[PDB]
Parts: sequence; C-alpha cells; structure tokens
Amino acid sequence: MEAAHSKSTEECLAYFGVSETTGLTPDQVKRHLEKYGHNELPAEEGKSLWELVIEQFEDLLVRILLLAACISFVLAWFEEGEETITAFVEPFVILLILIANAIVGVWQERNAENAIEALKEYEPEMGKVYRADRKSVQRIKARDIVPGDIVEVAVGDKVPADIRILSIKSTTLRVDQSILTGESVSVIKHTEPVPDPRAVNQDKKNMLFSGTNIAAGKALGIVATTGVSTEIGKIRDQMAATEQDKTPLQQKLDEFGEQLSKVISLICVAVWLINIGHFNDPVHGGSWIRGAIYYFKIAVALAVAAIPEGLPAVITTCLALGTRRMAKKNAIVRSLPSVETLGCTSVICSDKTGTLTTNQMSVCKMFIIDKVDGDFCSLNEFSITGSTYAPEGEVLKNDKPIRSGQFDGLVELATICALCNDSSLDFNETKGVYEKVGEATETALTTLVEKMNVFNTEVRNLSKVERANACNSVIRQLMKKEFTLEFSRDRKSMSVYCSPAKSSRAAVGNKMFVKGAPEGVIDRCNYVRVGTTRVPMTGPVKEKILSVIKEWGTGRDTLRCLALATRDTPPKREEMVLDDSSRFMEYETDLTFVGVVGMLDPPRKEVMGSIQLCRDAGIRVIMITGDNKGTAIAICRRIGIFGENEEVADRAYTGREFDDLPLAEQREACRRACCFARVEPSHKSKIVEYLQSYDEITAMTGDGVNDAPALKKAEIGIAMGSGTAVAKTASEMVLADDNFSTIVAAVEEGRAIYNNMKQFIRYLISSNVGEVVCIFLTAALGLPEALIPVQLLWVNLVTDGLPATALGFNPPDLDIMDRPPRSPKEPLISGWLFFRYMAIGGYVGAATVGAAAWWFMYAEDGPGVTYHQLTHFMQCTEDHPHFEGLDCEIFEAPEPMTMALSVLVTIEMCNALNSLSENQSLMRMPPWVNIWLLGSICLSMSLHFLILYVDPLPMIFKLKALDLTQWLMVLKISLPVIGLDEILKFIARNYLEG
Ligand SMILES: Nc1ncnc2c1ncn2[C@@H]1O[C@H](COP(=O)(O)OP(=O)(O)CP(=O)(O)O)[C@@H](O)[C@H]1O
Ligand SMILES: CC(=O)C1=C(O)N2[C@H](C1=O)[C@H]1c3c[nH]c4cccc(c34)C[C@H]1C2(C)C
Ligand SMILES: [K+]
Ligand SMILES: [Mg+2]
Ligand SMILES: [Mn+2]
Ligand SMILES: [Mn+2]
Repeated sequence: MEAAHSKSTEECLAYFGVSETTGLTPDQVKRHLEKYGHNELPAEEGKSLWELVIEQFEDLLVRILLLAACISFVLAWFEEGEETITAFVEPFVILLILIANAIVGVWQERNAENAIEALKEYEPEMGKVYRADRKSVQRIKARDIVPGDIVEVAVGDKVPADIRILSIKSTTLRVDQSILTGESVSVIKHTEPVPDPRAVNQDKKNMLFSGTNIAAGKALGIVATTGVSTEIGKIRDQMAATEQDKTPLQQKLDEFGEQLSKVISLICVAVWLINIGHFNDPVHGGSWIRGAIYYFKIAVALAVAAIPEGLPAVITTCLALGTRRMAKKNAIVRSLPSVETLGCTSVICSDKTGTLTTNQMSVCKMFIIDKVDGDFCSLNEFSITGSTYAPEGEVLKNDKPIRSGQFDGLVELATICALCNDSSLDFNETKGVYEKVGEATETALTTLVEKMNVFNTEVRNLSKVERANACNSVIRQLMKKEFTLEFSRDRKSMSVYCSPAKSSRAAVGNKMFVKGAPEGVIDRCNYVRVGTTRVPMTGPVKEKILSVIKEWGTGRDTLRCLALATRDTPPKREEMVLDDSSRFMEYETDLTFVGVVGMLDPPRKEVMGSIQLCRDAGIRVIMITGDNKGTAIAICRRIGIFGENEEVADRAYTGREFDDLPLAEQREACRRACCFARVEPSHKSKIVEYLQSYDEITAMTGDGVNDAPALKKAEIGIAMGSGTAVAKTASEMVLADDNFSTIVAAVEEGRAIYNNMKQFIRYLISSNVGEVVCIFLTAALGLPEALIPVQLLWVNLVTDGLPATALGFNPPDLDIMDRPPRSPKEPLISGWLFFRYMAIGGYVGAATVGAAAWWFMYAEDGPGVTYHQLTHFMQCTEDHPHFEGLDCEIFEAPEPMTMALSVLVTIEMCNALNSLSENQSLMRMPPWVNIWLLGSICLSMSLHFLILYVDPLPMIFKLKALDLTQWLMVLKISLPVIGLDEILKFIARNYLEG
C-alpha cells in the first residue's frame, strides 16, 4: 500500500477492507504473506575467503606470474640429471610469492563486520497485532506481519513495519525517529492526512517507520508496507548496492595491471621475432627441443623482470604503518587503503547532529523578569556554558560567572525546570560520560539545574554518579510532586502539581509548575513574577517578552525556547479530573509567567578550527542534515561554514528544494551550496554521488543510521566513535574520541603517505625496467642471460624491498597542507618523468648485460675474448672448431652473472638515493636526510654479500663471489647512475618547469 501518509485513516482501512477493531483474518494474512512476502530484510553475504583468494588470481597481471610459475615448474621438472637439486626453487619462490600476495591482498580488502547485520539490530523479533480470530492483542514474530495488519505499538517498542497511525491511545505518541533523521528529539505524531505527496519522513507525522522506536505512549495503526518496501529497507538497499570501490592509486594499480600485462605480451612476440630472426639459420644441429625451451626460459625471465613483485608488500607495509600512526591520534582505520584515500579528498560531507555537534541538547540562554515599570518591562538575561549533558559549565551575566541563587527568579526557574520534568541524568560508569535518561529537551533542563546550583549545594566531593542529579534532588526535598498534567497537542504545555515538603519554611500552599511553547503558556498568564513579587501581565509586557522569545527562536540563535510558569493558586486537587487531558489547559490558567530557557544542540569545540584548516587545504565542507534548515544554517554560521552575515539563499537547501531543481542544477548546487537540510538518508548519498560525478574524491562523516548510505557511497566514510554501530560498520575510519580535528590530521597523514608511495613505486619500477632491458638485450643479441628469475625475484622482493620501504618513511613536506588536493586523474609519470628512468632504465638494462659480457672479452679471468663468437654460444657443442682456446661450459659461469647482479644491486642502491627527492639534487638535499634509508641499503648490501658468501646460497642463485677488482669494476660501472639522474635533476629544476 502506497502513499499511506496522504490517505485518511478511513481510506487506509477501506483499502485493505479491514476493521480497526478486528484486523485481518488468518486466511488474509496467509494470502498477504504470499503476495508481499515476510516482513524482513534480506541478509547480504560477502564471498567466502574461498571466492576472495580465487579473485586475487584472476586479474590478468597476476596470471602472467602464474604462467611463469607453471612454465617454470615444467622447465624445472624435466631438468637433466644435472641440478634437479634446486631447479624447483624457482617454480616455488614464484609459486610462493603469489600465495603471499593473495593472503595479503585479502587481509586488507576484506571488511570483517557487516553493516546490513548491524541494521537488522533495528528489526524487533516480535510485534503486536489484532487479527480477526481473537479480541485480544497477539504477540507474533515481526517477520510474520503483513500489509493490512492492525498493529499496536507502545513505549519502548521498536516499530516493526511502516505503519499508518489509526488511533493514538495515550495522550501523545512520542517517537524517536533518529534512524531516519539523525535527530533524537521525540516526534509528536497525529492521525490526520499529510496531503503533500512529496512529504519527506520528517513531515509524515501520522506514520510509524519500521526500526524507529516509541519513546512514549500507545497507538494502533495499519501496516502500509513491510520488508524492503520500507524506509529502513531503502537504507538496506543502498548499503547492499555494494560497489566495492578502490583507492585512486588502487585503481592506478588495477590499471597498471592492464598496462604491464600487454607490455609483456608484446615484448614476448618481440623476443620471438628476434628469436625467429636466427630461425632461418638453425643449421638443425639441435633440432628445436633446444629452441622451444630457451624461449620459455626467456619468457619466465622477462615476465619475472617486468612484474615488480614485493610491491604489494611494501605498500601493505606503508599503509599498515600509516594505520598505526592514525590509531595513536584515535583514528581507527578499518580499511588499509583508506588511510591514504583521505589525502586526495577535495570535499568532506558531514552530518551535523552528533557529528559536527555533540548531540546533547543544552540550555545556553535564559531569562527572568527584573522589573516591570508600568508599560516598560526589563528582562534579566543570562547565558550558560557547556555543551554536554555533563553538569559542567557556569551561568554567566554579561559574560561573567554569577551565582544563580542570588536571584529569586532563577531559584524559581530552576525549581520548575527540576520538577516539571520526566527525565533525569545518569553517569554511565562504563563509558565514562553522563547520558540522558528520557527526552533530550528535558534532560537539558536537568543539566541546567545542576549547573545553576541555586542552593549552593556542595557538589565537588560527590562521585560522578551521585553528582548527576544532586541539585535536582535538593529541589525534590523542598517540593513534593503530587501528580503530572502530561503534555497534550492542544495546549503544548505540561505541568506538575506540588505541595511544600513537610516542615515548610519554603512557603505555604500548593503550586503548579508549568512549562511549554511560549505563546500558549504566556496567553494563559495573568501575572508576571518579579523576584518574589508578582505583577499583572499587560499587553505591552506580553509583547516585549514574546518578541525577545521570537528573536531567540530565529536568530543566529535559533534556539528551542520553553516558557516557564507557575499557577500561584491552583484548584484543589479534588476539583480536578486527571483522566481527561482535555481539561488540562483550563487547570493551567491564571498563571504567573516566570522565565524562559533556550536550548540548542551545539557544535563540538574543535569543529570551527577544523573547517578552517580544511579550507586552508582546499577542502570544502558540506553539512548534510536531517535537521531543520533554520538550525542547520545557524550551526553553519557558528562553525564558519557560512559567514555570520553571509546570504545563503542559493547556498542552503532542504532536500525538497534540492529535489525541485532541474537535474542539471542539482549537480551545480552541490558545488555551490554547503548546507543541505531536512534530508532523507537517500538525499545524502545522492549529494555524494553528484559530487563524485565531477570526479571529486569525497568523504562523508556521520554517526547515524541515516548516514549509512552516504557513508557507503563516499570514497571515504568516517564515523564518530560515539555514534551508531551501523555508521561505524559502514565506514573506513572511526574517530574513537569524536575529535573532528583528527580528520584534518588524517588528511595530512594521507598526503604524506601518497607522496612516499608514488615515489617508492617509481623507485621499484625503474628497477623492473632495467631488468627487462637486460632480459631483452641478453636475448635478442643471442647472449647468455645476464640474470635469471631466481635472482631477479630476490632483488625485486628483498634487495629493492627494504629500500622501497625506506622511502615510505621520508619526511612529509612543510607546505603539505597548504596545497589544494591533487587531482584524481593525475598519473604517476608524465612526459619528462617517464623517459627519465627509461634513461635510468636504459642504463641498468645495459650496464648489467655489459658487465657480464665484460667478464668474457675485455676481462681478465677471462675465458674469454670471443667477440662475435660470444653472441653465438648455441654452436659450441656442434660447431666446436670455432671455439678453440676455450671450454664448452664456461658460458654458464656464476662470476659473469654475479657481475650482472652486483651491478643491478649497485645501480638500484644508488637509484634509491636519487629517489629521496624528485627534483632536488643530492647537493641541495643531503643523502643523510632519511637515516632509515641508510640502514635500509646497508642491509640490502650486507644481504647481497651474503648470497655471494654462504655455501648453499650461491648455488641456488648461481653466483660466485667477486674479487676486489671485480668490485672496482662494478662501482666504476654503477656509481655513474647517480651523476646521470643527478644531471636529470639539474635539467628540470631550472630549464624544464622550475
Ligand atoms: N513534554 C513537553 N512539555 C512541554 N512542552 C513540550 C513538550 N514536548 C514538546 N513541547 C513544546 O511544545 C511544542 C510542541 O511540539 P510539536 O509536536 O509542535 O513540534 P515541532 O513544532 O517542534 C515539529 P516540526 O519541526 O516537525 O514542525 C515544542 O516545540 C515544545 O516547545
Ligand atoms: C596473488 C595476488 O593477489 C597478486 C600478486 O601475485 N601480485 C599482485 C597481486 O595483487 C599483482 C598486481 C596486480 N596489479 C598490480 C600493479 C602493480 C604491481 C602488482 C600488481 C604486483 C602483481 C603480483 C604478481 C606481484
Ligand atoms: K565507502
Ligand atoms: Mg547524526
Ligand atoms: Mn591481488
Ligand atoms: Mn508541530
């Protein structure tokens, strides 16, 4: 059943053809269960660790290194009676890496806790119905409720389905709808039509929404919808639309996967063209068994050389460390990549209530009457400080602290605030904070009474649990509450009837203390309290007081105001009927006006300063709130989202006003406006979506169920530590201490991390370049591979491993938070930078093949000098006569390859220094800057020496140590790499773009 809010109750009843005093028949229920299904949200799984690892071995690139693992496996099985000893270390070091990279791939991409499950917390197991087969209410499984059911809800109930209210049995029905609005202040419901077809939830004052709860009262309704066709079901569906997105760089990775997986396919058929080049002269001396196997040997070496394995690890490590740094600021990152995604954020959307503000309603202004001089009426105004329910803060007069007990009118105000009140305050020993018990707007009065301390009660030595209600208790000892005239919609006030406690001195006679909406309470006042005296309420006085109250209600203030009054001479208890709320207004007449209090939900202290820092970093903050527009704009002004006099006509929108815009203007509104109010959970995700459709990287901050969709849609979702489980499990990061400042800190960390990543990804790739250049030089020319897989694997995973991780520890820049956010599209190399290490890569790729072949010809030991014969080793077995003065096995010596590797290891270790900075020469930026880079290379170096000098190591890696002349030759053929790039920096810091 649709549009239940605009139908009258008779139309809803007639639609299902049921009586409110009977309900559906059990047969009808059966038919509706068929037709509409059960009243429950579908669970959303998330692949077993099975289908996750499987998906790690799916993306093309990863297969390339599996190919060269199976091929490596075969070309290590049918290994001659020679060294089948360690031929399998290759197809295993590889087969091992792919294992490790998967387990890690999943340990960071997997979101443990499920936000749809948390949401089901709001689905009660049980609901109450009236069905035709019994007169009395029936308590059943909620999932068995169907459209058409007559349902009964009561105080403390979770509402089981979307329900048109038929009949309110209590005097009021007060509903907490925070899961759809973020607001915890009770909604007072009624049963009349809400004609607007486009009514937003905050307007549907005659509806009950599944998953909200009843803060008070009793009602009967008819179920309009169940299952996913409910408001909470829409939230469930937006969280189920699981886009499993990915970090900008993580999409760069996924991208480069496609990049590198073709570069290899091309280079392999390219090695094949130069392999088929001397296919026209094989002299068929070794058939093709030798040829089709020397070609796979090459593929495995190229594939291995191209893929920069170990990359996944240095990154994961970088991220994880980042996570550790943020945890120390009280930012709990739940997704490794996110720690860095925040860095490129350009727009931060934010819930207001409980996010930007404390979600703790606070009396911050009050007034009583000081003097009435005929027509003129002087008010005594005070402000009150503090922003939580904690009874911490002081009452100020002109900004200076005063003792509330000095003023008789305040004693009376406190008395009414304390007594005309169904709530209290409680100190939660487990969370370490004060919490309300009852309505927010009432607990604010409770808190006020504690701050006011009008009897100067000693409270400094109380436990926090006793302190919670101390000054309210002292007032209870003076006046005994005898009964309450509860709130009704017609009068918009409530009152409590009180007698002076036994042993008066207080003051003889019974009293009624009244609070309510100003206009109705003041209209029923005939007198005004001035100190302890009472004077007649006149028109001009009534008008001054109403005017000031109206200013408080619409200011830069926009406070909720209550007027406080007391009936000085109540009726006698016996003349009043308590069972009829319709009589209460009359009993609360002939009142004496006492004062007014104004409360708001105030900003957290750090928010303003954080917004400014964001602005300084080129980040926009947009408030998106379920709350009213007036309050929303006012809070925006207090926190510097808007100027205090800025005109915001087209900078602030309700969800409706936003919906009214042409679809084109909706997109543009999102770039211009910074406040969206009276919004539904969908509006928040829609705005995030628009933002993202300008390719803005966008964050969402929230604490509520109504933020869950936006939290899921944003590139980065951020939840408040003290907010809902649902919002937390929908996030990438949680601010455990609710400190908004931490977001600013997280951005910096993220920019720091982004800079170090991109360059250690360059350092690691410049490497994989030379290797390819080499595994291709020593392939096309027909030379004996200068390096083989098992060695490359060590280099890329370990030799370059440490140093890369060292670079992820370089110091962040000093202006890092004075730049605008980097563009999402920004590559990782451009023009100058690409050919930069295609030059450093052309050097490594060569200087390695060139120090291995050196050991042949112009080197001492030194088979050796063969020249054109060296590029022709295939015919040493066959065409031996050519090779006279040499053996036919010394073409497979460890020394030459140890020369090659020792060059790479030496070039890369150097290439790690020119990686410390992008442009700043080592001249102007010392190599002693990042000490950890030093310990990093000395480790890589001392590991290199190892696999050269340890009985096993050199056989598994095919190395044979180098003389001190074999190392002078290495250095004098490696170090120059520094001067090379070093001059590439001098030609970029001046004549390029600096
Ligand atoms: N228990 C209580 N005792 C006394 N006064 C109360 C009260 N609960 C609410 N009020 C006062 O009476 C008014 C009645 O609230 P009501 O149902 O009219 O909502 P609202 O006007 O705040 C709703 P909306 O934002 O959707 O238009 C409140 O604004 C408040 O001043
Ligand atoms: C088993 C497994 O999950 C993985 C792997 O096995 N790896 C990475 C990877 O994620 C591969 C990868 C995909 N996209 C990129 C970009 C840059 C670098 C890498 C990758 C490393 C790749 C490899 C093969 C080491
Ligand atoms: K997200
Ligand atoms: Mg909120
Ligand atoms: Mn992977
Ligand atoms: Mn109202």
